[PDB]
Amino acid sequence: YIAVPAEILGIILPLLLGVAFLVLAERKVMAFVQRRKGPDVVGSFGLLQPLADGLKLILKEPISPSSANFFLFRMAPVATFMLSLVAWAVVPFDYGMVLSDLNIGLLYLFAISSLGVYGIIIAGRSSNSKYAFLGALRSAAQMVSYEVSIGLILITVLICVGSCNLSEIVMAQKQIWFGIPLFPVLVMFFISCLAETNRAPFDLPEAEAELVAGYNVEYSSMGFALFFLGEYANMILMSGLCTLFFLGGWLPILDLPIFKKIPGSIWFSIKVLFFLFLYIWVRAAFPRYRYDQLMGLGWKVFLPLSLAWVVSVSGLLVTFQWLP
Amino acid sequence: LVWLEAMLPLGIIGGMLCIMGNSQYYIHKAYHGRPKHIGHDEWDVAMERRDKKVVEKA
Amino acid sequence: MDLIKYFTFSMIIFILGIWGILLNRRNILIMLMSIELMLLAVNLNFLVFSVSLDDMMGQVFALLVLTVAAAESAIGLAIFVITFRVRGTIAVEFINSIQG
Amino acid sequence: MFNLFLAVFPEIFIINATFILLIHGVVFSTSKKYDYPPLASNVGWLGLLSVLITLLLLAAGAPLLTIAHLFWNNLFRRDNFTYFCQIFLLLSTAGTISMCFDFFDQERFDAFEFIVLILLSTCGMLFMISAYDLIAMYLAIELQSLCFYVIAASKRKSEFSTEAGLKYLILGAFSSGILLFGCSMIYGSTGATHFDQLAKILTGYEITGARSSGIFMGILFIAVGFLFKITAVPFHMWAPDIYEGSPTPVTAFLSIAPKISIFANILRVFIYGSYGATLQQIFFFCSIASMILGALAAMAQTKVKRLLAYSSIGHVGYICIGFSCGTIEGIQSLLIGIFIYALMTMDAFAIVLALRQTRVKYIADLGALAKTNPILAITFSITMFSYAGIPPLAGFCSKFYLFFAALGCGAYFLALVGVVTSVIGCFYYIRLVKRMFFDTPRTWILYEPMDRNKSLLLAMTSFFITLFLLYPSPLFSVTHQMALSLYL
Amino acid sequence: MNTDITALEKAQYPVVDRNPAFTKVVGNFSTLDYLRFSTITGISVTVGYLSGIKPGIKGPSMVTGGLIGLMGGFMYAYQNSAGRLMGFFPNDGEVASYQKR
Amino acid sequence: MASGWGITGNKGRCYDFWMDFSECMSHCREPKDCTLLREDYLECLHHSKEFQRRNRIYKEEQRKL
Amino acid sequence: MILSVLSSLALVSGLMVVRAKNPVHSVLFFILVFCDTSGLLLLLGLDFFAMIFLVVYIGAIAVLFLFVVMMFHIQIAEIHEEVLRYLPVSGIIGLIFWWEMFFILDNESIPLLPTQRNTTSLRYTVYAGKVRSWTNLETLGNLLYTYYFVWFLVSSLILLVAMIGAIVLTMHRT
Amino acid sequence: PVMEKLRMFVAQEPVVAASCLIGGVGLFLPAVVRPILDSLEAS
Amino acid sequence: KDWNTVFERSINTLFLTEMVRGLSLTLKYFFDPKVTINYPFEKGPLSPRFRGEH
Amino acid sequence: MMLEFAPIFIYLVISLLVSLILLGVPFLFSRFDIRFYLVSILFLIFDLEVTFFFPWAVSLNKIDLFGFWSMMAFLFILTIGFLYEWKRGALDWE
Repeated sequence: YIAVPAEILGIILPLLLGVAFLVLAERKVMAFVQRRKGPDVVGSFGLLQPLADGLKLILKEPISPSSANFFLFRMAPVATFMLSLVAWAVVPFDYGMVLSDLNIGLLYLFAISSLGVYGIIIAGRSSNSKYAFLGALRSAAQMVSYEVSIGLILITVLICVGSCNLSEIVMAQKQIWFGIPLFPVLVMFFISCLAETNRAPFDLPEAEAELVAGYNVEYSSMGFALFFLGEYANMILMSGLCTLFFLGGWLPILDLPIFKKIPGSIWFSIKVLFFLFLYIWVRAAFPRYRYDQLMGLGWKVFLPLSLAWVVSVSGLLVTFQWLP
Repeated sequence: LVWLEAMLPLGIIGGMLCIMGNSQYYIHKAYHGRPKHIGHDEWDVAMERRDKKVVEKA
Repeated sequence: MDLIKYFTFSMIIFILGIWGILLNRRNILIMLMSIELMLLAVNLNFLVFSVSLDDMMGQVFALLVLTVAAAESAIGLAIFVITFRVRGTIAVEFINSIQG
Repeated sequence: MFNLFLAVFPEIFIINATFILLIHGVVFSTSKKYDYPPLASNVGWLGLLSVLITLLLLAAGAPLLTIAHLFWNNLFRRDNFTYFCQIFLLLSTAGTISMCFDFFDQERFDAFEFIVLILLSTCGMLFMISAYDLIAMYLAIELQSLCFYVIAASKRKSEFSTEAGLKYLILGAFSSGILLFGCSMIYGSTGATHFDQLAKILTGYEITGARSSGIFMGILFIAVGFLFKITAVPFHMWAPDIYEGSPTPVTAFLSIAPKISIFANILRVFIYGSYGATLQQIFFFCSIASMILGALAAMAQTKVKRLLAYSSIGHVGYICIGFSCGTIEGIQSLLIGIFIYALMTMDAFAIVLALRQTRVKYIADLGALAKTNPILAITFSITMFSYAGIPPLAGFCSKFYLFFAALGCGAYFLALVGVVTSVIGCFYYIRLVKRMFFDTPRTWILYEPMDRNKSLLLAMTSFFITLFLLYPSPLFSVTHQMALSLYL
Repeated sequence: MNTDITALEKAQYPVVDRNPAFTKVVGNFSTLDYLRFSTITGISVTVGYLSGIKPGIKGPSMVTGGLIGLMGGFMYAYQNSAGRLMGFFPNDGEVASYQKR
Repeated sequence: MASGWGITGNKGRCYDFWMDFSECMSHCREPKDCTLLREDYLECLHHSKEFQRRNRIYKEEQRKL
Repeated sequence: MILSVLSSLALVSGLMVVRAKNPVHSVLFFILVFCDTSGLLLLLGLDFFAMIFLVVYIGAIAVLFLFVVMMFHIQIAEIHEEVLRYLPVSGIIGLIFWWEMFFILDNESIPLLPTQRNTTSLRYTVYAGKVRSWTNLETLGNLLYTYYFVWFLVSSLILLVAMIGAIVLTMHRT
Repeated sequence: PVMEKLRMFVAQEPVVAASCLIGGVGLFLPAVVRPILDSLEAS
Repeated sequence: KDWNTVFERSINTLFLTEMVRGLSLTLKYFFDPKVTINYPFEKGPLSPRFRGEH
Repeated sequence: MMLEFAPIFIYLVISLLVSLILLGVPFLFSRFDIRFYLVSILFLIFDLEVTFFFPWAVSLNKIDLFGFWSMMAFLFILTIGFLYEWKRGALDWE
């Protein structure tokens, strides 16, 4: 157990670097779509821009408004940041490359998803601003609404696999990736992940121009940074789940010796990178829904479809006795 | 070809993920002498506890 | 001494619910939360006993009591909302008209 | 496989009919085309029909309800006692529903969900009666209780109805938690939740010196929960406030059906399990407290609904005296007392719902009713004398037992309490007869005549109340059958 | 799933078939069974119609009442037919048809 | 442990004792005839007498020390 | 020791649920009591129940409590009362319940005192049970939907009542 | 004439229609197809 | 109106066909040259008439 | 085995430490909306539905057709509730 901290740090530090550079990559791909260049002055090809923004942020004076909820105001970004970090303990990157081989890892991921709402709720309430509070309530409602669809899709995958172990879920896709028969389920899962991470076209907190003040409007300096970093770490995680559940995790595209020459971590990384490109591509492509429209989509479109897909998959597998 | 500039932060993220996997894989292997076994159940735990005696007491 | 320690954990939660009833005569929301603390303690009792006896019936009932607790909380807070909406306040002096 | 479910045919039918009514109501109440029609009476008539078809299915399938008893054993237990208890519960629900149409039409209470919740609670009480395991017992009790919490707050803009619902939820959830804690103690001590297993574990020992305190306290807490359910003192103070504050048809329903179902549970749990003396002393002391407190508090009341609530508390005291004695005649008399109290309460609430069209609230509002509606004043006087136990009305039967057990189980303090509280009850019942017949008020309230449903129900129950002691053989035989079928 | 049709109270009449199949019980429907079925269904349609006049939905109310009556009457007829085949109800005709086929 | 279902997916630790006690009580018209089997079942449930005896041993060890 | 730490955390957090001036803080301390309970369940080896207490109690029930309490903006005056006068009645009630129930198992479940001898060497291992072991999840799922399916369905009826009653009591359609 | 009412119901509400179809196949297969397979296996 | 036109409308709704087109044209500018001027090494165009500092 | 949860705890502690270092280094240099209650209720109901699906999905290979149909009946009851909520406008936020 003495080397466990080394493993945990070898997970957490590169994740914080990967998030720093996800912000950069988002600014670069959006720029290129818009015929612009993006950050390219601060470091060669702009590669030192993350470091500069982080150092700027830590050198900013904290504000700490005169609220009766001094402690909760500072604790809310810690809460969300911690929740975003702790989900990676059960994520397998390759065969045997995982910190905790939880037999209940699927339900554990669902539980972390469910805990994610409290940081936003508490930030909104503790800010002593009715705009922040209302924006927070709307964001929390949206998150819990789309968690229902996320959970029912998790149930579909679990029915196919018959085990909550994430490594087992990956290794059950050796015959075929689950995203081929369940391609509509993959589509609905990617959309539900956009709505759960509060990302475009569902990013209410970004719609300040729209008279919608986000839950983190009062935050400055590093609390504001912790909210932003938690949100982006959640996007890489949701891209990793899309990869694990439907694109066969670390497995190669084809069971051929030429494809088995490159290791599984490279396959996993490439699929994660494809999904992160799509998160940015969608932000760059479409306008955003109003709150009532996306709430209607959550309850009236994605709950029914997810439930119907659970019924159809379980019934088809029970009929022909293809169950795990 | 300017669009390769965008492929650098993405490649750095991919390398960060590859580190998050492999670095923890090689540290566990050094500490235990063999790679971590996926699916360690009660049987494997009991086998390890019995193997300790069968090895050390031999 | 394992069983006694788990049992006293659950028992302290139950007693805390009782005290929370006893200590909140102006605060009816905390009374509802004290009742939820008692229900949690009972669920813990069932799970601990299930383990201690090597019997599954305690786990089946724990799950069902979970469903019941959720339903009770939803209905309880609905009644709280309509009570507040009618009166404009949650103070106990406005919910004491029926008497004798 | 399909034939196994013949044992749950009545429940399957009533649940599916409830779903059909829920869908029908929500579809056509939202319809702009039909101008959002009030559907409370329509769904009420259809639900009354559903209850009568359920009753037909249950009563005409007496041997089939015991089919596949081993397959169904870990879920419920159907026998003759459950058969008759469920028939009586369905009859109570049908009568209560038939007493609600004027309330739906004239107050314009348009919510059809009222009928749906009544039917769902009827399902819950049906499952309560056949419960044969602590888990199933608790689940059915919770289903019934949640339906009642929601219907107690149905007049959602009324201060009284919201207050009633809030007190019901808090005191009901508290009592349910206490009862659940008792179930956990019993399970931990015996490793068993099934009533048969609990019977085998607990018989032959009772308090044999080395008594399991876990079992004893599980019993005590479960007993506290049951006593809350039957409104026995000192677990009663929720009842008068909820009875007053709830809409009057809710008060009528809560007065009858839950008592039938909870007493079925109490019989099958206690009379059948085996801790013994303490369990009966619990009910003895609570019966005495209930009789005394109910009599005094009713004597203090000036409003009709509160008087009826306190009268019901006193009468459950009288009934529980039967459970206290722990003999065959005790169980028989408990069942007879429940049946007669239910019919009398149905009579009384039919009259109350009839007078609620002119908003009766106080006992003084009944002044000069013998002039404005002489036959209604006679029917109501008959009910009050029956409540007071004056022979040869049906109410005497239950009073007769009280003293029969008091001189049978050898308890003269119980006899003295019964004599004094009977006199007090007689006083506050004949005060209503005095108000309707002897008083000459300056201002009279003229009451609208009742609808056909309530007049027919009133005529039948009044004929029963005056004439039951002429032909009481069927009830005596059937209750003796039920008391025997508890053990064999 | 292990099953056991055995009832607590034994059948008091010749047991023609212990666990008759669904279609066998439906095919055992007699004239009295159809009379019970039709009476329940007709009463239910009528109650649906009469209670639907005031809200203005007599037709839809008729369909709803008829569905409730159809389910209840079919269940009642099945109950009687299966009880006759199992020996729980007087089953003269079942035994007469059994002793011949 | 009277149901038989163990928490690890096998027969419960105390099911056989329960079944012995039940089978004895099904034909013995006196509960005292099955007292030994009943206390066997309850001993399985709580290990009261076993732990009492081991505590006696521990107490004697502490006394002789 | 670990059980002592968890018990102490739960005891303080529960006191803060029943004694906090602000009901929002009360709901937040309740989340801490549920987290501690999850830890206890993990110690007992029931990881499914440990996760479900997180998902349902904290993820769904506490959220509903928080939404309602936050939007109510309760003022501290409407719910404030001094609790020094309740120390005697709390003392008697709590002491009776303590002396009677913290020690209810002691006669029935006598604790095994730890001796200065290695009793771990007398643990008997039966390998037959370990060939194909069952998780908490599949052990529960083996029973919920077959042997005890009626109670499952009655719980569904309970949930249906909650949905109906929530709509009927509070809905004001725009 | 309940044939274009279904057509309109599909036109207005395609997600509901698709959910009903997907779930309906999921229910239909075990209800109908599975006993056919079990019988075909018996012979 | 027609089962074939109803079918096509439903499929287009469920499979986001018009949202694919917006993605495709967004990606086309990703690979094209950019219009950014590398100020201050590179400057924007001006004319002899430009009105600047007196 | 519960052995695999210990790394999660040490991970939590380390994440806490990182959080406090990042947050601390800079310190060195009256309108009730019922629609939120209603969405909370809906979420709670379907949260319990996902909860009851987890054991069913892992146990489908043993419970076979009986378990499938009992879960289908459960879903049918809860979906009737959902249709009631839909027709009553609880799913509309305009």
